[PDB]
Amino acid sequence: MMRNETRVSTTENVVNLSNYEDARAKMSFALDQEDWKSDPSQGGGIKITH
Amino acid sequence: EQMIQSVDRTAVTGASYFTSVDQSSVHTAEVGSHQIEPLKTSVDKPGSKKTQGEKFFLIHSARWLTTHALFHEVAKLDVVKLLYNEQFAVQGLLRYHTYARFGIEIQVQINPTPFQQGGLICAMVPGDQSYGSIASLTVYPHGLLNCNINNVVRIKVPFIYTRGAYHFKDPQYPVWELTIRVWSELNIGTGTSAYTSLNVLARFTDLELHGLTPLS
Amino acid sequence: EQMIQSVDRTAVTGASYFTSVDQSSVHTAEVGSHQIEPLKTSVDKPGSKKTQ
Amino acid sequence: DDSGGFSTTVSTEQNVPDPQVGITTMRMDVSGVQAPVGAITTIEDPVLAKKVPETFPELKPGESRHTSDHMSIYKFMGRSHFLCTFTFNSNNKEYTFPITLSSTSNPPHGLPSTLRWFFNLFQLYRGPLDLTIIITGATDVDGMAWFTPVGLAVDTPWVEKESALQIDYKTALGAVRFNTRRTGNIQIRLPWYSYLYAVSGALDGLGDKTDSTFGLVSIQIANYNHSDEYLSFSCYLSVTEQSEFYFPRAPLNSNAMLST
Repeated sequence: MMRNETRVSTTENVVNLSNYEDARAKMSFALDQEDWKSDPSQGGGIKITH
Repeated sequence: EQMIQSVDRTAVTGASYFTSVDQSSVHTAEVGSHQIEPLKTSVDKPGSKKTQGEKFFLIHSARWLTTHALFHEVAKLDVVKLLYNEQFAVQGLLRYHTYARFGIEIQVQINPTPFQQGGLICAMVPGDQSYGSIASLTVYPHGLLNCNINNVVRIKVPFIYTRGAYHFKDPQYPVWELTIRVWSELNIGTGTSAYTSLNVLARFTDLELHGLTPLS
Repeated sequence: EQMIQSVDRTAVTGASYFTSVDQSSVHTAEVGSHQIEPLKTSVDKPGSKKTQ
Repeated sequence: DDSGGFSTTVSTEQNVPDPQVGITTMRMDVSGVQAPVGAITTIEDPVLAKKVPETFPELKPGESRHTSDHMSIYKFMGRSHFLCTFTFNSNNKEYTFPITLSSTSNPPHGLPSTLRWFFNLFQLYRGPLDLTIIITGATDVDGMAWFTPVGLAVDTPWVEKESALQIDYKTALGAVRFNTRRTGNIQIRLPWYSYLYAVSGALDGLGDKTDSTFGLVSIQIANYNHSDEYLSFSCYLSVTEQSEFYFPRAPLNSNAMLST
């Protein structure tokens, strides 16, 4: 006999488009949920972060 | 060389009085085992000879009046013949056995109001209330019931008999004989109850049972 | 477990030239034993091949 | 011996439960150069019938190539099997069905195909079960289901009618409240609330109407309906790890295995 219950709170299925912590994706089109590495080869090492 | 085992031919089984000799035998096939109850359906101790045979039974009810004179005999009863009756639980042990050897525990109870006065004697006489003296009933295992002092006496006696055991289906003579004589007369005033009730309880002690028999 | 013994089936008995093979046998039942005579009824030596 | 018996022979245990794991594994050869003495035997002796059989030279089967063991009860009957189905036809009605283990009750008013087979393999059942109900049909229908133990007052079984009980009596037994638009399924335990030790399936007489049922689930619906739409419920039973099974029994014959 399992005992696992949660209460469904407010703001049910609401899209928050204001920050990355709520706009990041839940699933992925990519095979094997894969990730991509860094390749600063043809960009001369000039990378913008700010 | 391998040995091929076979079934055993001769064996003796039974439970302590039935003996079965078999020319063609086989081993017993048992499933499971004996289990205890962690949640018991009955919390008393289980039944045995002690809780069925050694237990008080009401055997007689008399009544002591103001019209009974001195040395009048209120109760004259055979103790062992009255316990040999279908209405008591000890019958289920005695109906199937033949001989027995036992001790007797007697308890005699009365209930006077404290406006009454008088006395009784309750002696255990073995065998026969013979030609002996009524005034010497304090030689036997006895008890005195006084309306001022007490209302319960209790007596414990061993097995006293001319043979080694007692035969219920065809007895020789009664083992014990309880008598209850008027030791001092019952006197009342105007309006007081002219009676008092009496009850005799009896039970076996150290009950031995021999020779279980089919015929009753 | 107790073992119930039974009677023996095969046995060979006899006295030195008669041989008896038995399919259904039983033990011998003997009473008493051989006794000597403290007051002898005959004082010579007993008969044998030598004295005959 | 406690009971006073005596014997010259040896009494051995017959038909010990679970003698072997039903997966291919290793706990050279199985039979070999030695002559098979286990080919010839006597079946009337329970001591000689426990001898391991061999007649031909063999070798070990190896190991299987799937992890689970399908020959266990807690994995076979962990799969949820069909129990019953029924439809509603009007408003504010109440339906009541018991979970009866008895083989006398034929389906639709009894255990169907696989559950009728399983609960007649053994004698005694003790423990909690595992009910899943599935809603098919209408929407915006509010329903309530509760559980009544055996020996207490409840409406008539297998009959859809108005409820003669009050809301204070229904919600005191513990109830769930659902809506047919949001969930479509309820996976609910069933507690072991009985006054007796265990329930049995293979009984007759007045022991069949007392010691077979262990619980009783009933459903009441409201807000049904609008003009033309059906509403169907279907029930499914699974078994838990808290449940126990005792004393294996001869299985049902090929004419008692019935279905819906």
